Order: sequence, then structure tokens, then C-alpha cells
Amino acid sequence: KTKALLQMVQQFAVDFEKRIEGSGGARINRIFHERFPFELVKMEFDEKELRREISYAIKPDMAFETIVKKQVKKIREPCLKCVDMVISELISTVRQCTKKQYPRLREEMERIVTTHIREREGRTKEQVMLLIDIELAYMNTNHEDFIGFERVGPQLERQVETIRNLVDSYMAIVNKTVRDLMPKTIMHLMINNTKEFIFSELLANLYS
Amino acid sequence: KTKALLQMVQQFAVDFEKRIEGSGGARINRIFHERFPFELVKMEFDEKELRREISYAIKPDMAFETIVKKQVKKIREPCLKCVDMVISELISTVRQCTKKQYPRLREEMERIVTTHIREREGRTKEQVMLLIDIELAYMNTNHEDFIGFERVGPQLERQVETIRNLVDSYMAIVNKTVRDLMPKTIMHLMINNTKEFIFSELLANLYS
Amino acid sequence: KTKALLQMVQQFAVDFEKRIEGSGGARINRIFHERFPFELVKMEFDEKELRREISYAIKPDMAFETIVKKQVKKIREPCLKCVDMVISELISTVRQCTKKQYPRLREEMERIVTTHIREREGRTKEQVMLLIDIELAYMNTNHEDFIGFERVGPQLERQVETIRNLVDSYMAIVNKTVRDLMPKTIMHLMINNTKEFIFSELLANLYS
Amino acid sequence: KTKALLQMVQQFAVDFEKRIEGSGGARINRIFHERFPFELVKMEFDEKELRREISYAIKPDMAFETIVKKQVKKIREPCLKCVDMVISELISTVRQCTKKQYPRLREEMERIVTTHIREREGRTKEQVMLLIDIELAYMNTNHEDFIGFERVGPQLERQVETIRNLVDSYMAIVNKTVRDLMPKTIMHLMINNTKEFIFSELLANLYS
Amino acid sequence: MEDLIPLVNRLQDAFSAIGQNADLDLPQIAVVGGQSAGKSSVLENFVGRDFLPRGSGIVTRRPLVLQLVNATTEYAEFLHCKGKKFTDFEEVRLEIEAETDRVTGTNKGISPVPINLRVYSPHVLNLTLVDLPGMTKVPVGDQPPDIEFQIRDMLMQFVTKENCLILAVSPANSDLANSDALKVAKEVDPQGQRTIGVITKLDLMDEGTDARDVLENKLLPLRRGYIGVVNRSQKDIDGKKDITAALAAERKFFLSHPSYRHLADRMGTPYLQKVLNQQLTNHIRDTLPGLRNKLQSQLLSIEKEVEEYKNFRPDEMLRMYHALKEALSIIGNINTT
Amino acid sequence: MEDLIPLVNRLQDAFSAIGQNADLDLPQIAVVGGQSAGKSSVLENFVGRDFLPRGSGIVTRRPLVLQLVNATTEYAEFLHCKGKKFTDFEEVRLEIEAETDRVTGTNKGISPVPINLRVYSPHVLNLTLVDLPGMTKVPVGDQPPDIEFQIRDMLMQFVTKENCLILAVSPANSDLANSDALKVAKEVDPQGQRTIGVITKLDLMDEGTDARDVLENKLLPLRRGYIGVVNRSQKDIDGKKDITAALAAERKFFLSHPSYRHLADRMGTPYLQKVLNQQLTNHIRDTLPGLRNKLQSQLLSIEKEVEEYKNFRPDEMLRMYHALKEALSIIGNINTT
Amino acid sequence: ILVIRKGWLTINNIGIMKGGSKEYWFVLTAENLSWYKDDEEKEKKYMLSVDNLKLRDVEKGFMSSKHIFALFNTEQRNVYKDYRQLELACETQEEVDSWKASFLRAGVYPERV
Amino acid sequence: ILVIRKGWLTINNIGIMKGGSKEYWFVLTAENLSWYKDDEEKEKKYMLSVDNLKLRDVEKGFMSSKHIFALFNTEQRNVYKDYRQLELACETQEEVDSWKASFLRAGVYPERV
Repeated sequence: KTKALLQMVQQFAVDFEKRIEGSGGARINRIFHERFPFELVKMEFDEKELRREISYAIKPDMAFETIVKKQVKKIREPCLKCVDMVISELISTVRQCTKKQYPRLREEMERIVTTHIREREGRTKEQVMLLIDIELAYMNTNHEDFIGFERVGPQLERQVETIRNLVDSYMAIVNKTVRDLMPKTIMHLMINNTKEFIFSELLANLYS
Repeated sequence: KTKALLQMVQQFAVDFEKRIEGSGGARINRIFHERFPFELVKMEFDEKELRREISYAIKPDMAFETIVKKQVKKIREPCLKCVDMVISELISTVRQCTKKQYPRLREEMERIVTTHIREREGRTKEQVMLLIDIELAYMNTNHEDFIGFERVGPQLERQVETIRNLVDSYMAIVNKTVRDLMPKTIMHLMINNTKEFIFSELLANLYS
Repeated sequence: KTKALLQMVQQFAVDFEKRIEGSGGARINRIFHERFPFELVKMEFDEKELRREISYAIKPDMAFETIVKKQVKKIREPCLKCVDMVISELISTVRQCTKKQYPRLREEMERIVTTHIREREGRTKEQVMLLIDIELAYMNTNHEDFIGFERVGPQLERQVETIRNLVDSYMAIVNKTVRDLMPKTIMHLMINNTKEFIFSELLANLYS
Repeated sequence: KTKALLQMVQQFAVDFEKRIEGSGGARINRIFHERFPFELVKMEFDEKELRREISYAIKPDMAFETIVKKQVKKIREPCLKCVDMVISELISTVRQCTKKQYPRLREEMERIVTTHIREREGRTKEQVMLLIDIELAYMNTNHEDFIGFERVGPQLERQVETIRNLVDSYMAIVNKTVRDLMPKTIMHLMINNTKEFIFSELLANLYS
Repeated sequence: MEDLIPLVNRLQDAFSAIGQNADLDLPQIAVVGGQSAGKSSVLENFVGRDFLPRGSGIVTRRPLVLQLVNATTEYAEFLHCKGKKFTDFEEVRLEIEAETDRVTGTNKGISPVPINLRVYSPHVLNLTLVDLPGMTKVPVGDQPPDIEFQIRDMLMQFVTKENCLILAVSPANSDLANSDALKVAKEVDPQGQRTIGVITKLDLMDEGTDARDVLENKLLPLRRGYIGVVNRSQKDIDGKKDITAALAAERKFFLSHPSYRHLADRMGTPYLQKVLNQQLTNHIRDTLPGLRNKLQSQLLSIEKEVEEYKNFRPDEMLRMYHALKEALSIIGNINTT
Repeated sequence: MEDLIPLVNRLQDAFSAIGQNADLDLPQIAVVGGQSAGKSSVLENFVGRDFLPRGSGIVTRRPLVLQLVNATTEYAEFLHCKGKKFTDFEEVRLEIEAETDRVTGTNKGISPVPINLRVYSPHVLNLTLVDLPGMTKVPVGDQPPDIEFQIRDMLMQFVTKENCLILAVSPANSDLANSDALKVAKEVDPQGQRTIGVITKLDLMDEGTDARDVLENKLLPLRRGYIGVVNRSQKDIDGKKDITAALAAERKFFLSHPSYRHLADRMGTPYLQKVLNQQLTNHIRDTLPGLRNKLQSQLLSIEKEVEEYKNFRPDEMLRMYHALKEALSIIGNINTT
Repeated sequence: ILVIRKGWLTINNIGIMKGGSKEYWFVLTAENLSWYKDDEEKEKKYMLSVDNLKLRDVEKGFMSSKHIFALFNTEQRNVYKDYRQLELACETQEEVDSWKASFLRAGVYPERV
Repeated sequence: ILVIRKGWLTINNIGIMKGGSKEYWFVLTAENLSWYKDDEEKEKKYMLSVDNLKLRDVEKGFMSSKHIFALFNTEQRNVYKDYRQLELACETQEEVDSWKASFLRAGVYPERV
């Protein structure tokens, strides 16, 4: 009993700082974050579809409300993809190290670690869902972009001139958000949480 | 009764398109709109007070989320106040009108009049309220103020990188919003609603 | 009983500022006023028929009297049309909102509002009639146009030279009048009067 | 009696074509016509007094309608006065003529003479009166003076737009009318009517 | 198992009343296996009823597709037996088996023709039991030479049902890697939480082979491991040998074989019984969230009809209203265990 | 010699058990020589057994390739004598010699055809003895004229074996420089530590020649020098003359020849015996280091199998393990003498 | 006051001393016939009274291709300057005819042929 | 604000006194048509109001190889300086045409042909 806990499951531990936080693990990981954005651009759109809504709305706060709501729902497609890509390297790493042949042990040893991944793949994915639904409850105006008055990531002309600038931004701009926000999520959750678990939840329960 | 309603109580009616919609409502109103901004400045704040909240979170999206809460709630004070200033002189004009002598007749005459407009002075305020409550919820990043990475307008790399630039400017800009939006608002609502009053409700009960 | 008065017949009220005074109601309404003039031009005439009368008359005040009288009667045709066009949007709006299904109520509720339109379509039309008859009693000279000495909207030559300019104006000129005067009428009466009524004559009688 | 009427009382007759129609009527008349205008200026007014009436109405056609009333009535004074000036010297010529000795004859002779012309001095004035009374009634907009939107010659958009330009000029121009019209008038009427007098009525009663 | 029974039945009735998809789809249990697995003995052991044709070698000699249907008339109907209705489940067994034995002899004669019978009873749960003929590689008795192919396709039409508890029985005197019993069975119910590999008739194996690594649970570790069984021979079955007897014959083999002796305490049918139940509970519970959401929406609907009574001048609702309330409550309680 | 015997046998058995190259390859002893060397007499003198055909002049008149093989059945097999098995080594000699003598006469008749015999006995060491016909230059008796070439090639197929102790016997009545006996022999075993040049039949030399310088050990000094011998004539051999007798005839010549008298005390077969043994020991010992290293590695291997038992959830080894231990110990002790 | 017509006509009998026959811009009204150097009217060649103006068919005129007609005052010798008649010439007969009818209207009457 | 087009055009009627016909760099927007000596815009030849600007097909122009067109203010005499119309000339007909359509967009409308 002593042998496995002491050597088999502790050198593997140092294995894990190694693999996750380092191509090797170092920039296998980084890779996924800066190739993720490409996904976003493709299966999303902005500009003139949103633009049409403006005219009816005005006849500024009252006008804004209906406009943005219906587009935001469609941002689901890309975001999910990032999550899965993360899973590949991490889920398979933990399990690689656990058998080390004998008669008594193993079984238990697996049971503690594997089930973690199930619970934590749900975290990240769920955070994506929430974020998307959020849009229809809010449509804030404090945010970030420029002022009024590839997807970016008779004298009627004078009348709409001013109003126009307000609405248009929010669709285009939201794309900027998702591309950075998804990766950030992963870092906390997918990556770190699991990294921790396997190192230690295994050992303590064993020895006792 | 058909003759009496048709003539006697419809000539009184026409009086009121005149004053309010083309002092009365016409130019009482203008005055209040351009002294309104002063209201705004007083019971509102920005800058480094807001920064205090940040320290609790940091010491990325989820942590940032809480910040504004109690501040956005406090922007009610000025906007609401404008409403009352308009109401005072204009609402009281219609209500004066029911005494125009017989003591048998007067008692019935009074009771019918006041109520409808009374409740619909509330309407106007409520639309302002909607915009305000909205504020508290999310704060993603695209809207006006500047990006991370008259009102003015270790692993640091993920966390603090964005946080720093956003917070301070952020509050200031929403103040910008209100000051212009209120005056517009009034034009549609206050003005017309009350106009209706005398024109019709006076007649109304008598038909039965 | 409470439900209908409170909600069904009060949100409809705000409905009415909306619909009348705003294509939507805003420029559905304006439309009718500036397309009305076309009606006038067609079914009216001036110039040389009137011109013939002058010569007998002189052999200036005495001459003028007989001349203009007989033409003015014929201006009836266009004027009426405007009235009806106004009716269409307004008469149908009020009734759209009144049923909201139940057993007790409704009946009464209709009875108060509908009959108003009958009485007020008579106002406007009657004002048109009066205005037309008026001409044969007056033929004033103070008015507006230029001085003496598509429908606009031997040495005999020296003798009629001066007189001529006086009479000729009045027919041509009257057309200018009607095109603007009819719309003005409507604004006060058709439009506003009815707008008022429905908002309020309904409610008060109900609650009591 | 046939012989007496035919000769004795017809040579007296012929005298009068002479003086009046080709001092007597001929050139008494001319003098009075070109000093007549002075009369006009005195007992008449225009400009800003008239504006007072406007304030009652406004603070569009119906309101404008009342204005002129009492002013147009006051334009009688000058026009009428001219009449009397002509009458004085000319009317009294015929009436002198009945004394031309026998005391038995004179008494019958006088009574027959005066009356007919007497009443028909009234005629002339009355035709002037007609034009004057007319004034009060309507005031639509085309005639001479300028449009909205020697005598000189909120929802503002519907109401005051037209009103402003009309009122002030308006009174002035009617004064223009009278000053020229009176002199013409006289030529037809005064002159001829009285001429008749002596030529025939002298004979008249005697035939029986 | 203590949460599962009561909660499931209660939910199922409420859904039935609403005319919805009741669901809570209880497993169909079927035995498939190579020739000489014992399969009907295994199936009847778990189910608890005697109604399956039994024999040695090839056991199921006609398909019995039995459907238990809760219904008020209480009878059963054979298509091919015009004018028979059994109410007694024992009687079903007696007629099927006895009539075959008298007419075919006791030399393994089989028939592919399924017996369509539906047993109506108010004392049962809505279940489907399917006894299936064994897939084979070599004929015995008067079986045709191409028996192998006919049986294999036939059984697949019934076994595709996703919630099919297969007790994959495979004769040790045939190669386990080339076993039809394992090939079919593992496809339909892979997980191994409720499949436990049962190898019979180890006494008939060729000298020089054994299943030692598999049966010892060390080559391929399973949570519950393996349990072998030694099923009743032809002679015993003929005399209506009772349920207990099969168990006894199992012991005798194990004692003399050196390679299986030490694993004797993790053997027997009874032990196999225990495992199956525990897994079942988990499956039901997971489907719960979906049902709940649908129920909520429907209820509100009819409120509007009441709503419209009250304002403008001139029992399906009730029944449904009540039913919905019930269903929602049950769902939550099962979720919290 | 006292370290060599025991240590060698002990090592050889341990290696046999492991199924490795036992080695410790004991010398094959073969006599080669010109015509009239005596060669079989010399070979049997050292070996200690009577089994070689003997004669004067040409001696080996058929090849006897004998292989001693330790084996349990105890017999021997002639290819050309279908259905004879000797167990008695004396009997082998008796049959070969007697049967030839009766049929060919006593006039030197020879035969190149080897006699394939393998003597199985448990009382022997794994050795190969090879008696070979003498290479010649002139025929005698009824030998063919081209005898010279046939014998020479034949003997070379057996004598190439690197550890072949050649007692290079050369007749003095032929020129030593032109001697076939020395040419072959010196090629295969050059060193001279275990080759001692034996010159026979000095009594038949031509008048006017002698081997004085060579035999005196002064021309070409050797550590053990030279030993001459005078072998048995034809007449003696015929009557089964015993082993001792050859030695006696040696003396007679030496006494009358002036040039060899003084070297008499460094003569005889017995003296030749002593030298051979001492050299042999050295050869074995040097090969020891290589064997040792291989043995160590193999042992460890199976430890890992034991290792893997203890940790992860579901007699060849023994035999070898013991054998290896033995071999390593023996190697060291021999090295330290 | 009213313009009856504006159209070019060639004054065919302009001296050597003034360029020769040049085209000038005619403007006729009911009271006068005025001609300028062009239609901007900054110039003023003259203004001829229509009073007592009469019109004649001028029998070919010079020995040229011009068709001539003339205006002449019935009550005096010269019509303007030292001319007797105002000679108007066109390169085609149709140009000459249309202008002749326009003079009719203005009080230039026919006869004296 | 928005640039409609930038492209060279030849001012064909520049006086003797200023080099003669030279090519100048045109910049048209929705509010003005400005032209510089070059694209660096350090210069400023002018800024002409687009207000009341209208466009005509200029019938060949001078007796040259240039194809001309012009901008002219409907409410006044000169368009800029002392010109009446702004003459733009190209060596080819295709150059003239593409610029004419770009003026259309800017509120220079057709007619008055």
C-alpha cells in the first residue's frame, strides 16, 4: 500500500504543475486563447440589420430598448467552442498517471478524480449561457466604445444624424467582449480548478 | 341633455389646446428645462469614491460586476425633481375650473373632476425610473467611456489590466445621459396628458 | 368591475395621445392637410367668366356688387372632402379599445363615446356651409392680394384699364383662402375635440 | 290752361340745364371735391389702437372676425359730410323761384314746390351708407393689404402666423377707397337729380 | 432502491391523467447468449416468475414476447391459439412447455416462430419481458445447419430498446472472443454497471483452456466483477424442477477446479440480483428536470378564460388544473432524494 | 591442475541449467603426423584408453571420429554397422582392429572412410577425440600412389578446432623441413607450450643425417624442449601388446647413438604427460570475466513482475532465479585461484 | 408695357461708316418699337414712336437676296434719323412675314402701297 | 464631411495672366467642392458653395478637343470670381462623364439645358 501513494501518485503530482502550466504544455495552452477569436468573427454579424430598427423607435431611451434585444441571442454559436478545446488536453492528462498493475487498489483511486471533470465542465459552460441571456435584461449605456453625436472586433439625413450613432455601436462592440471574456473564464475554471483537484483530493482520502 | 352637453360644455374645452400646446404650460416649461442641469450636479458623484468598491473584488468580469450598485440608484434625485417643477403650475390650472355658483349644483360638480390626471402625473416619472433601475446588473465593456488594457466625457495581465481604466471615468458619463433625455421626455408626456383633462372629463359623468 | 376601469380603459387613454398626435399617427395626420389643396384646384375656376361682368356694372362700388356674388356658391365642391378624410382615422381609433369579453358592462361603455362622433362631424361640416354662404352678404374690399391701378392659389383699352384690376382679383384669390382655412378648422374641431372626449367622458360616468 | 301751361311755364324750365349740368352746381361742386380729402383724415384712425382687439381673441378665422367692428362704422363721418357741402348752395336755388307777386296767387303757389327734391337729397347719402355697413361681417384674406405668414397703402404656426401681418395695415386701406369713390358718386347722383326739379314739378300740380 | 419504487409509481399515474408522456420507462430484461448459456434460467431467476421454456444447451425453443399491460378485463390472448385465455401465469408455463415436449421429444428441437401473448393483469407494473433463443455456431439435435444466422437477426429487433438489461451469458466451451453472446450484448448495454458477465458450463471446456484472467476480475476490472453459474441439465428440467435447484449444481464444479476455487465467495445468482437494483435508480432521476418545466406552463393557460368574463357588454379546464399541481411536487422530492 | 578440475565441472553444470552457452570448452586431442610416426600409440598413451587402431608405419587405417556424450541410455551407434551397440570401450577396440586385420592382412592396407561412432556414457566428461590417418609422401603395401593428397585435406576438417592439442609426431627417416606432420600441426597450435616435437624411428634414418641441433634443444629453445619416442613395430601390435610395452623399445636406440645419449633423462612419454596439464588451466581462467557479467543482468529482470502486483484496481521466474546465483559465485573463486 | 415679340432682324441699310448691315435685337410693344445691341438692354440704339406708323410691302428692295418691308410715319418725311423708312431684312421669306403681322397689332396699319 | 471623390480636372478657362489651362486637384463632398494645387492641401484655390448648384451639358465649348461641362448657381450670375460657369475639361470623354455623376450626388441637379 505504501508504495503507490509515496511514489506513483506524488511524482505524478509534480507532473501536473508541469503539464498544465508548462509544443509542450506551456504554449499548447496559450495557443488556444489566441486562435479562439477567429471562431467568434465568422459565425456572428452586426451593422445594418440592427440599423433599420432605429427609425420607428424614436417616434432616445424609449427607442433604444426594443432595438438591441433580438440580436444578442445569436452570439451563442462561437462561445461554446472554446470550452471544448480546453477539455481535450486536461481531461486526458489526469487519467494518464493513475494505474502505474497489482490486485487491491486502483478502482477507488480512479473514482475520486474522474468525476471532478464532469462537475467542472458544467461550470464553465453554464457561465457562458448566463452571460448570453443577460443581454436581454440590461442593454446598458455607461460602457465602453466612442460617443454619439471580418466583423469588427428630403432632408432625412440631418434628422437621424444624431440618434444613429448610439444604437449602432452596441452590436459591433459586443463581439470585442466575447473574444476576450471566454478565455478569461477558462483560466479560472477549466484550467485551474482541475489542475488543483487531481494533485490532492486523491491522496488524502487514500491514506486515511 | 344632448343639447346641453354638446354646446355649453364644449366651448370651455377649446381654451386649453391654446395655452399648453399652442404662465401656463407653454413657457413655464421652457424655463425649467435649462435650469434643470443644476439639479443634476448637486445630488450626484463620480471618481475616486467609486474606486473603493474595486478593492474588495480585486484584493475579472464577476468581480467588476458589483461596483456601481448604490450610485446608479442615487441618480434618481435630480431627474424626478424636474417633473415636479413642471407639474406645480400646470396641473393646478385645470382643477380651478369647477366653481364657474349655485350651492345645490356645486357639490355634485366638484367630486367628478380631479382624479384622472392626478394618477397620470405618476406615469411620466415611472418611465424615468425604468432607465435608472436597469443600471445595476452587468457592465460588460463597449458603450461610451474608454477601454482598459457638464460631466466629464503578478497575473496583472488578466485581472487588473482592464479594471483600472474603466472604473473612474465610468460614473461620469451616465450623468451626461440624463441631463439631455429628461427635457426630451417631457415634451411627449407631461404636456399632452394634462391638456386632455378639461376638454373631456368635465362632460363625462353627466352622460351616465 | 375594478379591473376594466383601472387598466383596460386607462392604458388605452395614453393610446390616444399617442395615436392622434403621433406612417404612424404623427404624419398620417399631417399628410391629409398638405394633399388637401390638390382637391381645391381641380373642381374650381376663376378669370374671364367673372371678367365679362365688369363693363355693364360701371355704367366702382355700385359696379362691384353684382359681379362677384354668383361665383362663390360653386366653391362648395372641394371643401367638404377634407372633413371626411379626417373622419376615417379618428372615428375608428376610439372604438378599437373598448371591449378589452365578460357579462355585465360593455354596452354602456360604448354608448357614451360613439355618439360624440355624430355630434362633432356635424360641427366641422356646418362651419364649411356657413363660410360659403357668407360671401353673398359681404364682398369686402379691405382684404389681402395686390392693389388696382392649375387655378391660381376704339380706345376702349384705356377706359376699362383702371376698373379692371379691382374685380378680377377676388375670384382668383378666394381659392388661396379655402385651401388653408379648411385644414385649420379640422385641427380645432375634428381632431382635438374628439381626442379629448374619449380619454375622459367615459371614465367618470362609470365609476360613479 | 293748355296754352298757359305749355308756354308760360316751360321757358322758365330751360334755364336749369344750363347752370347745373351745362356759384351754381357746376363749379361750386369742383371746389368741394378736392378739399373733401381733408375731411377724411380728421375723424378716422388706423394702426395700433386696432391691435388691442386682437389680444382678446388670440389670448383663427373666428377670432380674427370680430376686430374691425366699431372702426368701419366711424368712416361715415367724412363721406356724409361731403354731401351736405354740395347740397347747401345748389338745393336752395330751385326753392327761391316761386315768388316770381299777387297775394291771392302766391299762397297756393308756394305749397306745391319744395318737397320732392328734399327727400331725394337723402338718396345719395344712403348709397354711401350701404358700402360702410358691409364692412363689419367677415374679413377672409385676399383683397388689397399684405398677406400673413393719403392713407398708407407654441402653436404659433396656425394661430398668430397669419394674424400679425394683416391687422395693422388693414384699416388704412379702406380710407383709400372712400376718398376717390365719393367724388365719382356725386357726378351721377347729386347733380342730375336736382336739375329735374324746376323743369317739371312747377307745372305739375296745376294740371290736376 | 428505497427512494425509487414509491416515487416512480406516483409520478407515472399523474402523467397518465394529463394525457402526456408518462415516461419513467422501466427496463425490459432479456437474456441473450451463445448455445448452452442457460439463458431462460437466468432470466426467470431475476424476474421471479416461472413462465419461460427451459432446457439444456439451447433453451428458448420458441420466442415468448410477453407484454404485461395493466387492464381491467384480466385475460391473455394467443394469436395462434384461437380461443385460449389464461389468467394464471403458472398455467402459461405449463401449456407452452408440456405441449412442446410431448411433440418434439427431448432432443433440442427448436422453432423461430414467436408466440404473441399479452397478459392483462391489474397486479403488475408496466414491463416488457423478452425471452430470446440462443445465437449459435454449431447445430444440435434436429436443428438446421444454418441456425446461426436466423436467430441472430431475430433477437436484435427486440434488444435495440435502449434500456435493455442484458445478462450476457456465454458458454465456456466456445471461445469468448468469438462469442455471439458478448458481441450483441455489449453493443446494447456497454456500461458494465448492470452487465455482469456470466460464463456457464466450465466443466465442458476443452482440456488446455480456461477463463482465469477474466473471471478473477484482474485482466479487466469491473466494479462488481464476475459471477459464473452452472445451469440445470436436461434431465432435471423435464420433471418441473423448481427454481432453487439450479443454484445447487453451481457449487460442485467450483470446488475441484484449482483456478476458480478462491473466487467462490463472489459467485451465485443471488449476488447478481443485488447489483442490478442499485444502478436502476440513477437512470430515472436524471430525466426529471425536463418533465417539470413542461407541467408549469400548461396550468396558467386557462386562467385567461376566467379573466375575460368580467368586462364588456353582451370542465376540461378544471380537470387538468388539478392534475398538473400533483406532478410538479413529486418531481422535486425525488431530486432531493 | 588442482584448481582446474573441480572448478570447471561445477561451472559447466550451472550454465547448462540456465540454457546458456556453458562453454569451458575442453581440448580435443588429435595426433597428426608423417607416415611412420606411431601416432595412435601417442594419442592413446595420453588419453588413457585402448580404442585406437594401431600399426607400424601407417597406423590409423580408418578414421575413428569418436564423440563422448553424457547421456542416460548408455550405448553407441555405428552408421555403417546397422544394429550394433557397444557399451564397453574395450569391445570397440577389439571389433575395429580384429575385423580389419583378418580381411586386409598385415601389409598396411588403409581406407579413408571415417567410422562414425558416438559413445554414450554417464561416466565421462564432454570431450571429442579424433584419431587421424598419417599424411604421407610415399605409399607402402597396397596403398594407392596418390595417397599423399587424400589424407591431408581430410584431417584438416577436424583439426581446425582452435583448442586442438596436437602431438606433432614426425618420422626421422623423412626430412623435417619438408615434413607434412609439422606443417599442419604448427599452424593449428603454434605456441609450443603444449606442443612438444616428437621424432620417432631414428634407427631408420639414412646414414649421414641426424636431428642433433633440434633434439638437443639448442638451435631453437623451447620451454619443455624435445622428447623422442620409439614406437611399437607391426609384430608386437598384432598380439594385442599392452600399453606399457611401447616405452621399453624407446630405450634401446638411445644408448648406442653418440649424438642423443646425453639427452636421455628428458625423454619418454611419461614426461610429455606432465607438461600438457599445466598449460591447460591458464586457458580456462581468462574466459571467466565475460561469463560473469551476462549472469548478473538476467536475474534482476523478473523482480519487476513482483513489483507490479501491489497497486492498481481490477515458475520459469523461480527456476532461473536460483540457477543464476550459483554461477556467479563459482566464477569469482576460480579467478582468485 | 406688354412685349409683343422679341426677335432678331437685320438692319439692311446701315451705312458704310457703322460696320454695314448688322443684326440687331428688336423689342416691340403696343406703344414703341425699340432696338438694342442685345437682350441685356444696356445700350439703346433708339426708340421710334408707333404713332402714325403704317406698313408697306417693299418690292424686293436693293438687288440682293433680302426680302424687305418698312415702317413709315404717315405725317412726316423721315421715320428715324435720316431714313424715310426703316428697312428690315431677313435671309428667308418666312422670317419677314411673321414680324410683319406683329407690327399690325401694335397700331402699324396696312395700305399706302 | 464624406469625400465623394478625389480626381484631377483641367480648368480650361483660366486666363493668360495665370499660366493658362492647368490641371488642379478636385475634392467634392456633400456640402462643398474645393480644389487645391495638390493633395497635401496647403494651398486653397477656393471653396464654392454647392447650394443652388445645377449642372448642364456644355455643347463642345471652345473650338478645341476638350469636352466641357459646367456648374452654375441658379440664383446668381457668376459661380465663382468673375465666371458665370466653372468649365471643367478632360482630354477624353470618359473622364468628363464619371465626374458629372459624382456632382449629381452632392446636390447639383440636372436640367436648365
